[PDB]
Amino acid sequence: MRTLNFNGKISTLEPLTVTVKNAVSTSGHRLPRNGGFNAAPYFPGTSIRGTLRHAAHKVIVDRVGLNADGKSPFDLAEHFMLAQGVDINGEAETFAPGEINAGAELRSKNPLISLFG
RNA sequence: UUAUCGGCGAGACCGGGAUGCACCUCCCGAAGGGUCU
Repeated sequence: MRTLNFNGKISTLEPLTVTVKNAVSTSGHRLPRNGGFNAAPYFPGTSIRGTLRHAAHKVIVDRVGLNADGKSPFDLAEHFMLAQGVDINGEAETFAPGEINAGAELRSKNPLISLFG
Protein backbone atom coordinates (compact mmCIF):
# COMPACT_ATOMS: atom_id res chain seq x y z
CA MET A 1 0.00 0.00 0.00
CA ARG A 2 2.25 2.76 -1.35
CA THR A 3 1.29 5.61 -3.67
CA LEU A 4 3.64 5.16 -6.64
CA ASN A 5 3.95 8.46 -8.51
CA PHE A 6 5.44 7.95 -11.98
CA ASN A 7 6.72 11.30 -13.26
CA GLY A 8 8.59 11.47 -16.51
CA LYS A 9 8.89 12.42 -20.14
CA ILE A 10 7.35 10.98 -23.30
CA SER A 11 9.52 11.61 -26.35
CA THR A 12 7.54 11.33 -29.57
CA LEU A 13 9.13 8.90 -32.02
CA GLU A 14 6.43 9.53 -34.62
CA PRO A 15 3.94 12.41 -34.39
CA LEU A 16 1.39 12.11 -31.58
CA THR A 17 -2.16 13.01 -32.66
CA VAL A 18 -5.66 12.56 -31.24
CA THR A 19 -9.14 13.36 -32.55
CA VAL A 20 -11.43 15.02 -30.00
CA LYS A 21 -14.94 16.12 -30.90
CA ASN A 22 -14.65 19.55 -29.28
CA ALA A 23 -11.10 20.11 -30.50
CA VAL A 24 -11.95 19.17 -34.10
CA SER A 25 -14.25 21.61 -35.89
CA THR A 26 -15.12 22.42 -39.50
CA SER A 27 -12.08 24.72 -39.47
CA GLY A 28 -9.92 21.59 -39.26
CA HIS A 29 -8.50 18.94 -36.94
CA ARG A 30 -6.86 20.52 -33.88
CA LEU A 31 -5.54 19.03 -30.67
CA PRO A 32 -7.33 19.83 -27.40
CA ARG A 33 -6.07 23.28 -26.46
CA ASN A 34 -7.48 24.23 -23.03
CA GLY A 35 -8.22 27.70 -24.33
CA GLY A 36 -7.91 29.38 -27.71
CA PHE A 37 -5.90 28.42 -30.76
CA ASN A 38 -2.88 30.25 -29.33
CA ALA A 39 -2.84 28.08 -26.20
CA ALA A 40 -0.49 25.14 -25.72
CA PRO A 41 -2.19 21.85 -26.68
CA TYR A 42 -2.06 18.77 -24.48
CA PHE A 43 -2.38 15.09 -25.28
CA PRO A 44 -5.35 14.06 -23.11
CA GLY A 45 -4.71 11.80 -20.17
CA THR A 46 -7.87 9.96 -21.20
CA SER A 47 -6.29 8.56 -24.36
CA ILE A 48 -3.19 7.41 -22.48
CA ARG A 49 -5.39 5.94 -19.74
CA GLY A 50 -7.42 4.01 -22.29
CA THR A 51 -4.28 2.77 -24.02
CA LEU A 52 -2.79 1.59 -20.73
CA ARG A 53 -6.10 -0.01 -19.72
CA HIS A 54 -6.17 -1.89 -23.02
CA ALA A 55 -2.56 -2.95 -22.47
CA ALA A 56 -3.44 -4.13 -18.96
CA HIS A 57 -6.41 -6.07 -20.34
CA LYS A 58 -4.11 -7.74 -22.87
CA VAL A 59 -1.72 -8.62 -20.04
CA ILE A 60 -4.57 -10.08 -18.00
CA VAL A 61 -5.89 -12.20 -20.87
CA ASP A 62 -2.41 -13.51 -21.70
CA ARG A 63 -1.73 -14.31 -18.03
CA VAL A 64 -5.07 -16.13 -17.84
CA GLY A 65 -4.55 -17.59 -21.30
CA LEU A 66 -7.14 -19.56 -23.23
CA ASN A 67 -9.27 -22.52 -22.23
CA ALA A 68 -8.75 -26.07 -23.47
CA ASP A 69 -11.17 -25.14 -26.28
CA GLY A 70 -8.89 -22.35 -27.53
CA LYS A 71 -11.41 -19.66 -26.55
CA SER A 72 -10.87 -16.81 -24.13
CA PRO A 73 -12.50 -17.50 -20.73
CA PHE A 74 -14.00 -13.99 -20.67
CA ASP A 75 -17.51 -13.45 -22.00
CA LEU A 76 -18.94 -10.14 -23.21
CA ALA A 77 -19.90 -9.04 -19.69
CA GLU A 78 -16.49 -9.77 -18.17
CA HIS A 79 -14.74 -8.36 -21.23
CA PHE A 80 -16.59 -5.05 -20.94
CA MET A 81 -16.05 -5.03 -17.17
CA LEU A 82 -12.30 -5.28 -17.71
CA ALA A 83 -12.08 -3.03 -20.78
CA GLN A 84 -14.70 -0.28 -20.47
CA GLY A 85 -15.64 -0.74 -16.81
CA VAL A 86 -19.44 -0.69 -17.24
CA ASP A 87 -21.77 -3.48 -16.11
CA ILE A 88 -23.83 -4.85 -18.99
CA ASN A 89 -25.62 -7.71 -17.21
CA GLY A 90 -26.55 -5.67 -14.14
CA GLU A 91 -24.52 -8.01 -11.90
CA ALA A 92 -21.96 -5.96 -9.99
CA GLU A 93 -21.10 -5.29 -6.36
CA THR A 94 -23.05 -2.08 -5.70
CA PHE A 95 -21.05 -0.86 -2.72
CA ALA A 96 -22.57 1.70 -0.37
CA PRO A 97 -21.78 5.21 -1.69
CA GLY A 98 -20.59 6.50 1.69
CA GLU A 99 -17.84 3.85 1.97
CA ILE A 100 -14.74 5.36 0.36
CA ASN A 101 -12.78 2.18 1.13
CA ALA A 102 -15.09 -0.44 -0.34
CA GLY A 103 -14.34 -3.28 -2.71
CA ALA A 104 -11.22 -4.59 -0.96
CA GLU A 105 -12.26 -8.13 -1.88
CA LEU A 106 -12.85 -7.23 -5.53
CA ARG A 107 -9.73 -5.04 -5.53
CA SER A 108 -7.62 -7.96 -4.30
CA LYS A 109 -9.26 -10.54 -6.57
CA ASN A 110 -9.27 -8.28 -9.66
CA PRO A 111 -6.15 -6.07 -9.84
CA LEU A 112 -7.15 -4.71 -13.26
CA ILE A 113 -10.44 -3.41 -11.88
CA SER A 114 -8.52 -2.13 -8.86
CA LEU A 115 -6.10 -0.10 -10.98
CA PHE A 116 -8.71 1.01 -13.53
CA GLY A 117 -12.04 1.11 -11.75
C1' U B 1 -11.74 18.01 -5.16
C1' U B 2 -19.59 17.41 -4.54
C1' A B 3 -17.31 10.99 -6.69
C1' U B 4 -16.31 6.16 -8.64
C1' C B 5 -16.71 3.90 -15.20
C1' G B 6 -15.19 5.69 -21.14
C1' G B 7 -7.90 5.48 -26.23
C1' C B 8 -12.14 8.55 -30.70
C1' G B 9 -10.98 5.78 -34.34
C1' A B 10 -10.16 3.94 -38.91
C1' G B 11 -8.05 5.60 -45.94
C1' A B 12 -5.56 8.35 -49.07
C1' C B 13 1.78 9.28 -53.20
C1' C B 14 -0.33 15.83 -54.58
C1' G B 15 2.01 15.10 -58.81
C1' G B 16 2.85 16.58 -63.22
C1' G B 17 7.38 21.81 -67.41
C1' A B 18 11.34 24.42 -67.79
C1' U B 19 19.37 25.24 -70.10
C1' G B 20 19.01 31.54 -67.04
C1' C B 21 21.72 32.91 -70.55
C1' A B 22 24.02 35.98 -73.12
C1' C B 23 30.40 41.04 -73.25
C1' C B 24 34.74 42.11 -71.37
C1' U B 25 43.12 41.16 -72.03
C1' C B 26 43.79 43.98 -65.81
C1' C B 27 47.87 45.92 -67.40
C1' C B 28 50.97 49.61 -66.83
C1' G B 29 57.67 50.80 -63.71
C1' A B 30 62.02 49.03 -62.20
C1' A B 31 69.84 46.04 -62.43
C1' G B 32 69.50 44.30 -55.14
C1' G B 33 74.17 45.55 -55.24
C1' G B 34 79.06 45.86 -52.68
C1' U B 35 83.10 43.46 -49.36
C1' C B 36 87.11 40.51 -47.56
C1' U B 37 94.54 34.34 -50.65
